[PDB]
Amino acid sequence: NRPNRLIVDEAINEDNSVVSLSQPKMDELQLFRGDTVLLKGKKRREAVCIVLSDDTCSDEKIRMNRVVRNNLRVRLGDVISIQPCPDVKYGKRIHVLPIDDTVEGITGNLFEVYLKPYFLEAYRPIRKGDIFLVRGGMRAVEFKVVETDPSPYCIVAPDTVIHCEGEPIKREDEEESLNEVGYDDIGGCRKQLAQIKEMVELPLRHPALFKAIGVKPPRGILLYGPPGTGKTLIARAVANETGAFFFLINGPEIMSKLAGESESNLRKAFEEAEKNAPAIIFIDELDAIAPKREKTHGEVERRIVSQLLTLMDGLKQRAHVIVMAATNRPNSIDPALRRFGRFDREVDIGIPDATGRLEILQIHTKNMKLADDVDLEQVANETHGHVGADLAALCSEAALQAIRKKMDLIDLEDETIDAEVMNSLAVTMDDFRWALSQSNPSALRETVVEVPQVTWEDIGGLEDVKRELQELVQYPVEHPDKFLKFGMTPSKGVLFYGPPGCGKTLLAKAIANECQANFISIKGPELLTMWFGESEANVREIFDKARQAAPCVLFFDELDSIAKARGGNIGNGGGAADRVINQILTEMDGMSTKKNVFIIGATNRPDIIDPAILRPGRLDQLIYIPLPDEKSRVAILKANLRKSPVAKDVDLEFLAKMTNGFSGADLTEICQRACKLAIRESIESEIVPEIRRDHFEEAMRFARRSVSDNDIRKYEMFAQTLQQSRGFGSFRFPS
Amino acid sequence: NETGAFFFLINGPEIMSKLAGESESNLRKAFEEAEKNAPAIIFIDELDAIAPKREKTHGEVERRIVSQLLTLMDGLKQRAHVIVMAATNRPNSIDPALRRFGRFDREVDIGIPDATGRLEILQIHTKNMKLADDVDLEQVANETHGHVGADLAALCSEAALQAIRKKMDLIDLEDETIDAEVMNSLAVTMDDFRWALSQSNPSALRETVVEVPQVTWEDIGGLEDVKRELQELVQYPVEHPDKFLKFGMTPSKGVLFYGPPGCGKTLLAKAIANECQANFISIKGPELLTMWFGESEANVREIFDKARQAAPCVLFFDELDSIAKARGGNIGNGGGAADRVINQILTEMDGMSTKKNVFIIGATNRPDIIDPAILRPGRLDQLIYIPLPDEKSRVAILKANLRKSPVAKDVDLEFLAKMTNGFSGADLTEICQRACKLAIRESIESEIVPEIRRDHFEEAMRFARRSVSDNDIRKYEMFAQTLQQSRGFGSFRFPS
Ligand SMILES: Nc1ncnc2c1ncn2[C@@H]1O[C@H](COP(=O)(O)OP(=O)(O)O)[C@@H](O)[C@H]1O
Ligand SMILES: Nc1ncnc2c1ncn2[C@@H]1O[C@H](COP(=O)(O)OP(=O)(O)O)[C@@H](O)[C@H]1O
Ligand SMILES: Nc1ncnc2c1ncn2[C@@H]1O[C@H](COP(=O)(O)OP(=O)(O)O)[C@@H](O)[C@H]1O
Repeated sequence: NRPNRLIVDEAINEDNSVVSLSQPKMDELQLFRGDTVLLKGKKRREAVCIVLSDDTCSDEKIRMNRVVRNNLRVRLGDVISIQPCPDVKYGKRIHVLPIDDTVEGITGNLFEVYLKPYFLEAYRPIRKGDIFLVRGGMRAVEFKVVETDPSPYCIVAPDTVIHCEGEPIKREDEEESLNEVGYDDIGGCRKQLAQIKEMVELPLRHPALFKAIGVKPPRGILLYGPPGTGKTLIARAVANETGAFFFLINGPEIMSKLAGESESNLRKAFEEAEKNAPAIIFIDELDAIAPKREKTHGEVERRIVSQLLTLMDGLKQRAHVIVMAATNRPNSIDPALRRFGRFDREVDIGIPDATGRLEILQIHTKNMKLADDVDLEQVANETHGHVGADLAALCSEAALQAIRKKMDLIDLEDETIDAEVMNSLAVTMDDFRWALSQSNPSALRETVVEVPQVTWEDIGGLEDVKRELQELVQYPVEHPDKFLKFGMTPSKGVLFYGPPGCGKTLLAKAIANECQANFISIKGPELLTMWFGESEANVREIFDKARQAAPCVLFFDELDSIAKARGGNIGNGGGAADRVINQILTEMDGMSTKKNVFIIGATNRPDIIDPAILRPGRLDQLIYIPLPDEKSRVAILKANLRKSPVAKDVDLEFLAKMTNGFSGADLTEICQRACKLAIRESIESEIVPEIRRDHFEEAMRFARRSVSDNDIRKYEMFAQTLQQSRGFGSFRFPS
Repeated sequence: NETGAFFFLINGPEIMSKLAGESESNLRKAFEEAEKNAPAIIFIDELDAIAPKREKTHGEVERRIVSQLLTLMDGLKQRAHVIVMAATNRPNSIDPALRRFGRFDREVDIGIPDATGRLEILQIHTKNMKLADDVDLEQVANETHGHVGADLAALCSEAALQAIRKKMDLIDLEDETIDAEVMNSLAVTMDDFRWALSQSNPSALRETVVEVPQVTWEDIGGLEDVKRELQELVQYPVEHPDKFLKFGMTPSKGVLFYGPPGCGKTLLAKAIANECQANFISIKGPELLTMWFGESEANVREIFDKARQAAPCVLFFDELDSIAKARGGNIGNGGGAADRVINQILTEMDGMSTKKNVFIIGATNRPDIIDPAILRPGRLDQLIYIPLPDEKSRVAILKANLRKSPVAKDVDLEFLAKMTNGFSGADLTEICQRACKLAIRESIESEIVPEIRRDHFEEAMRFARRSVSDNDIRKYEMFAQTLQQSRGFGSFRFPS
């Protein structure tokens, strides 16, 4: 038994002496809330930390940060021994000194700038011989214990004096640098990063297991994403956290060699990593190495591609090397590389969402000190087209602005800077706004994927439609047991038709938010570009991106916008079928029905929609969104007024009754006009900060009905023709 | 390995990775080495990457390698007993000079295995490990209908890796070698396979899949007149050809199906392939339209070639008029009723071998816009009209559609058929689909019973929509009577 062995895993808190344990873990080992333990690992070394309460990690695993993982020489997946230590122990004299690998540039006091704001009111239990890292001064510097009283009996106390000599010491090869790349340095990538964690955990941490079994290990991992997403960061972090010898192979570095030298350089890079097993061979750019799809210009290019292909599939076990290649675009790769044995496991790393970029900002700003009025929530929202490298550049530029506001008048003309100035240099929002306005996003044209923040509370009315949407996309994904028993497959998608500006997009986004799945949206111009551009082959890429991002919903806005541009029911001498809808149907028919992917079709002119899409099998479920009723319009305003401060004066119920033929869009622009009037009257009166009732009274003058009465009749007759519930309404069984 | 011949593997990129002139020596030395060890088999991994001399023609070394391969290929004037077997991905991606008589004449096409084929692959790849009692490979093959042989091996490996992850974490056998008393007890369950099945991306989705469909005559409701006619033109010449050559007249080349949509135009074609035990190739409307909108009509030849060497097989064209509907119809634009895709289809059908067992099935729902040039005796002369199901034809439809979902004796199927007068085959399917969806919804809602009750169909019958109205019924009937034209000669008799 020996219930003291726990699985080491990454922590969540950014502190130093923190251990995250579940309630039953301390309840089994008679451990309390505010106690200390003694973690013991390999190489005859121990560590003293503080246990904390957790409820998310696991049942029998320990969450330990990178700062303390390097102290015990224990990586992820290894096992350690934990035991309580209720013995009283105080600190008297702690002597520490940093290592010269990171102190080059520090001048002045070292206690007041790094130790005082870290050791006081913390009661961090230090251990003689441990390496702890502290952050501050827009950098990261650690410290090393060289001589102290024999451990245990080392706990920082307010009445403990600290003195240091001043010169640093050199480190050894036993410990790794804390400034390197780790799992805690990656943000905005959780679904993709977890797959890579679980994919290479066995062959790297346990190389001897695969040598004794017939299981084929994954020999190739291809990474996607626009340049700057962080593929190299993830590749280096996996190697640095799994104990594998990382070997970086740059793209242009090999191609820059002469004729025949590139072959030797690429070939010598494989056995070198094979000897240092386990190892990870990473390729920076692979589209620039083997673009053997359309280029095929030059014998040396093909020779390099063939050499790479030969060295790729020729890894018949031997060592335990895993090759992870990175590229920019999936189609820009040689198809011969995707053969089974060279590159079979495929990983797509997308642009982080709003909740992902905040983690990147927290990672990139953890070394510097910010002011109280600095919030990263608005920065992530305002930066919705940027990538991982974009935000690091934004942070660097924002940090540079603060230096410019103090270097000019202080004029520290010294060979090295002091640590007592940079700590006080707090970056404010004004520094970030200057850099945000000039940073050009590198990721704007390709489709962005989210899991939208809009929920059911933002949608007013449409209660009949909500239950229907929560009936076909949430039941097969949560309770499939009642589906395979009957032997019938679920629906492939549902089409939305009705008057424009009623919520055709809000329902699709809310159903994605509730189901916790990705959301891909295609607008009208996006569909029209591939028609006018005479290139309909881009549907396959959209469907592939949706498939491997499962679960996800495939939303097509105004699907009839391609038939409206060429007439409609009659139009020109052609019919109601074109190349883009052709390719969409072709890719939907061959789409995997067992996957969690879903397709949402939105249209405002259902009379011109091709019937070929509407058969049972592609899009059979049709839900009509009518105009909001009296109590449906009230909820629209109750949901739209949650952002702007409006007092109790405005009567929303009375406004809904007068707005009879008003769609959802009109009620939004009414509030927009009222708030614009409020802003205008505030600015004009500045030469008050609340929305009054006469604002809406004047804004109601220009209340234009976007939907007239002529199309209402057409929509209603179309709905009743497609429903056809008459005749069989009184159909009953005799006995 | 089973014939006792010395196998010599020649990789594609391995030869191309050599320098200028070294690849020639490496390829040449690989022939006499196998010749001395006769008998031997010389296998080429990738041949499209060695001799793509069809459009590439870039570089003197590439052409030199192709010419060296061609010279060493046809230069094997007996001598040894070596047989060269080359492998490639796509038939058109090969140099036509290699297909000359003497180098590569025998041609083998290996297709994607069907449902009954993938089960054997799973049994082969799982015979070394131990599975649990609740592990069945029948559903895995059905759920994996776009995967290939290597895909299923990868799926099995990934499923086996999941089981190890659930035990290595807590056991922690930190040893240089594993013990045999642990892996035997590590039984892989269905939960391990389902995780790997959901993330495995099939590599074979766009090219046409070939089967020998599992649907039989018991699944088709009614249409007894049509079954005997189908079993009359495709099963007699293939089983009893002795009475065909004696009369000196060739059998028919194909039969066209016309009628209202959703009546069984595909079920009959699949059942006639199942009964005859032959391959089935299906082409949908969008597949035909892609080669029209893409301005590339040359892909008909590949489809016909794939059908020919997969004999016996049936060539099924779904909604053949879907290409005329996209451009108008009877009048449409300033053009007529003939386009490039139908042009190529006719060109390849006229030159098709009449002695082969291949067959062509044409399906259409707007026969008025079908080009008469296809309809002459010689290409598509047999026409069979599928009318709306009658009273006793609709009962069998439900009796065949209810074989999958558990339904008690309560629901009266005979009474439902009489009220559904103007209902096609498709409407009766969606009625049952709605009823079963209601049953699933009421089971899930009541969970917070496992049988289909009678009020399920009673409520599902409210939204019974007739996909075929009355206006097109008259047009279909008048078209059928115009094409039949059996009047006038009904009382034609011989005097003596
Ligand atoms: N998801 C991320 N989390 C944290 N930092 C990131 C992320 N993505 C990129 N970065 C930062 O951007 C910098 C540049 O990354 P880069 O080398 O361009 O990645 P790639 O090679 O994948 O394009 C790195 O120093 C890294 O710190
Ligand atoms: N039912 C509704 N409840 C609340 N707001 C709505 C509703 N329908 C539309 N809106 C508002 O109208 C705006 C534009 O909607 P739009 O995308 O044009 O709808 P649709 O996709 O149906 O045309 C959205 O920002 C949304 O906030
Ligand atoms: N005669 C029939 N008997 C039983 N089921 C039928 C019949 N006709 C059609 N169906 C059902 O309708 C569904 C769709 O048929 P479909 O392919 O649209 O027919 P068609 O090719 O004639 O248009 C099929 O899944 C099939 O089960």
